[PDB]
Amino acid sequence: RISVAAPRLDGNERDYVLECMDTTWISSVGRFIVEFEKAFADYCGVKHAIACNNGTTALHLALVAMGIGPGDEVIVPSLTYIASANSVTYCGATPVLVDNDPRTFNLDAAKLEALITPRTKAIMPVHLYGQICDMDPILEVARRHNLLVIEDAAEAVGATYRGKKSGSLGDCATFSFFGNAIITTGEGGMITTNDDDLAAKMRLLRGQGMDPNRRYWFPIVGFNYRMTNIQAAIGLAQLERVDEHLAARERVVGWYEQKLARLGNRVTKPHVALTGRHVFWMYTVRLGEGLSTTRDQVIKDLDALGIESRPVFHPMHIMPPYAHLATDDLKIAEACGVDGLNLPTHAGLTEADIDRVIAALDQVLV
Amino acid sequence: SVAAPRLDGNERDYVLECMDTTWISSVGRFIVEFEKAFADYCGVKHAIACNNGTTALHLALVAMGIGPGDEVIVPSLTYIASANSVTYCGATPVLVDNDPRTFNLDAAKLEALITPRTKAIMPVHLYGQICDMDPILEVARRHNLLVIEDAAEAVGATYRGKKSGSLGDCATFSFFGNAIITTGEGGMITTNDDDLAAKMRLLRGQGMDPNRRYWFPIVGFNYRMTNIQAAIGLAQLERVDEHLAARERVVGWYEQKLARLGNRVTKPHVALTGRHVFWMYTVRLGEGLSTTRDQVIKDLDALGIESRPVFHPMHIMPPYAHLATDDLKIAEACGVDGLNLPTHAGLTEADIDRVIAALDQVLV
Ligand SMILES: Cc1ncc(COP(=O)(O)O)c(CN[C@H]2[C@H](O)[C@H](O)[C@@H](OP(=O)(O)OP(=O)(O)OC[C@H]3O[C@@H](n4cnc5c(=O)[nH]c(N)nc54)[C@H](O)[C@@H]3O)O[C@@H]2C)c1O
Ligand SMILES: Cc1ncc(COP(=O)(O)O)c(CN[C@H]2[C@H](O)[C@H](O)[C@@H](OP(=O)(O)OP(=O)(O)OC[C@H]3O[C@@H](n4cnc5c(=O)[nH]c(N)nc54)[C@H](O)[C@@H]3O)O[C@@H]2C)c1O
Repeated sequence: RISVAAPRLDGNERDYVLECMDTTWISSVGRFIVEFEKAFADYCGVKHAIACNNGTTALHLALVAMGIGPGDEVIVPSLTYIASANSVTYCGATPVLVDNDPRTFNLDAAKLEALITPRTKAIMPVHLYGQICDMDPILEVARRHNLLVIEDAAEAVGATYRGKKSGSLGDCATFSFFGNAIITTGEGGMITTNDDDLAAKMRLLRGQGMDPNRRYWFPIVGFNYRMTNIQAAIGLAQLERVDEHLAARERVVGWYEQKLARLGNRVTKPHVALTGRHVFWMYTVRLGEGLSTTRDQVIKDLDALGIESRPVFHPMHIMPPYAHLATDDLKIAEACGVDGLNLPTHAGLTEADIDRVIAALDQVLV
Repeated sequence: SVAAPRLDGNERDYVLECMDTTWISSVGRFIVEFEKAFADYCGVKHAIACNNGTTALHLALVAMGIGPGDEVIVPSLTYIASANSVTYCGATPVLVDNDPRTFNLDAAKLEALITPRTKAIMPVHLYGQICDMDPILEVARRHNLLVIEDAAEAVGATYRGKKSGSLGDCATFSFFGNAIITTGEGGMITTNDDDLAAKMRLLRGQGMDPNRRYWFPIVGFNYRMTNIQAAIGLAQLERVDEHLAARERVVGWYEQKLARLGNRVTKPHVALTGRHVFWMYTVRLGEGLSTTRDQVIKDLDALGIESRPVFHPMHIMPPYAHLATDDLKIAEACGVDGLNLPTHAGLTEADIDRVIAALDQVLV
């Protein structure tokens, strides 16, 4: 069996976790937290990193700290994982869906301007599959409208864009450390920012809105979105070998790049923009429109051959919760939801492994 | 330490099993095993593990249909999450006073607060003591209201032969580091209602349709517990009686020495409706005293003795001051004079004494 993603706990994870257990610091109180944060902040080259329980709560906490609320509009790509839009909804705000680029799958900056209104407060570029959005044109449209930018970098730890790491481009950014992620904590998330004020607000809200100086004295309504010492310990040990893990994944992409040619025009290989490092959290192809099969059957057929795969997201506006947000200008997102396929991408796959997926695809793409 | 975890069971092993098999996220068999074991322990049909006690309250309320325009009765005297959870739904907390001895929701003050908007009542079992449920459940029945127990601090408590978590339409617990059963951070919802449980599971899991990769029929949350968390909780639950017994010992100790103290403090009232687990041993400091409750904490600390104030009621703090009424006097009185003394399984009778050295050397 070839799994689509899998962690590679080949560092201090086990030992750092035993330290947690042995010292009994297993809750959201512990040394690993601030250490994983600091190390994470260094890695992104930002001033602050705020560890959360998951990528979804990281998004929600960031938005609320940014002051997003009822009446506000936040521009979000329709093609993304639902938490991007849900996080806006939790705030009482309205997601304003935008189309993406047919090759990078990312928010198409040329389509932003027209979506801007008196209620717009922020734009949420989402760096799908490990590739960062074309940030230059996005920030200049934002700057021109005095809008905030929050990167949804859930799937992009380690990616770079014109010398800056994902996480250091927008006013703030969030990451996920779910089990299939480049860096995992089992479940976990992180917000990054260089804004002191924003960081304090996030921390205050993350820790139940409690006055740090007054036990049980709460100036505002907050949340319980803290990460545990155990999650942080695993995260620390993972980031410790982030380069190694990134290398392994690049090793895999190369095989894909080297052997995909075998399928000819049957798939479109992921386009890599030349702006910085694409970390390939997943290697995603667009199946040729010529095939007779459907993307879903291919998924079935690969599974039947003992090969895991995932569909590129169903766009927000085609699903029940956000169908009310549909517009006539979300066509690339739909096209992409129909023909995209994430292929197995993880540090444990072997050349052979790849050969197997390629052979399976050669076989199933018809 | 006012509280501390007691990891003297299979926690480490169960955790190394998640590391060793690599199931460390919110997929692992420990999650369902812990839920099953916990449900059985509570004597209920379903248990839904969550990432903490606060999200467990939120999830429960949302799954109960609580929303904008609804009202939920909540004691002013409680941990803030009880009220915030209602706020998250866009609902309005309607504060009620508590009993001066048990610190729990005063059932006699309930019917007066019911309105056309009331959809539920949230009795909070503070300090390991279950509210006086009978009346609470009748008033609710009478008004067709739902009851959600915030049982965060009361795992193992019993009321008339029934365990906390099995009395209302649903209930929630917290497994924070200082709890009777801990998972580091973690929570659970219990219920006998199949519909409710299904809805809670759907929402807990990002609203995803379990049979369609990335197909979501509703807006959910990411409120899942990790396999590692459930592994720790399964292990702790395994030794629940053992941990409860240890607390009982510490308790018998306080009880038997509090006396030296006479009346500069008031010992915790224990209702005889079932077992009081004493997540914390809480006294109300004596009226006459020249010092202040926070000075006692302060002093207590300098002496290297950790303690916590009984909660400041919601209505006196900024987020909920607009909900103040003139009939939350007991809450305020308790917030003023209440004190939780270190209460945990790793404390010694010596520990106690010394706690007491200071309590005598400090109640002025
Ligand atoms: C743009 C964006 N924004 C925000 C978010 C939200 O972040 P978060 O999920 O709240 O942290 C996300 C989150 N995206 C992830 C989510 O975290 C989500 O959970 C995930 O859905 P999934 O594909 O259905 O996840 P899965 O089927 O549970 O796990 C995928 C593979 O990873 C493996 N795996 C997961 N956990 C483990 C583990 O602990 N151990 C091992 N060995 N394998 C694991 C599974 O066995 C599968 O092979 O994939 C999504 C694309 C995002 O993409
Ligand atoms: C009625 C009610 N409803 C809902 C909730 C919310 O549930 P949750 O917190 O969302 O799970 C709660 C939550 N109550 C707890 C909260 O979970 C909470 O965080 C806690 O606040 P705190 O007093 O400020 O907690 P602390 O100072 O961080 O920890 C207290 C002691 O426990 C220790 N401790 C915590 N975690 C660990 C650990 O992992 N290991 C060790 N050795 N000690 C630990 C600390 O060092 C302290 O000595 O006390 C509150 C009463 C509740 O009471």
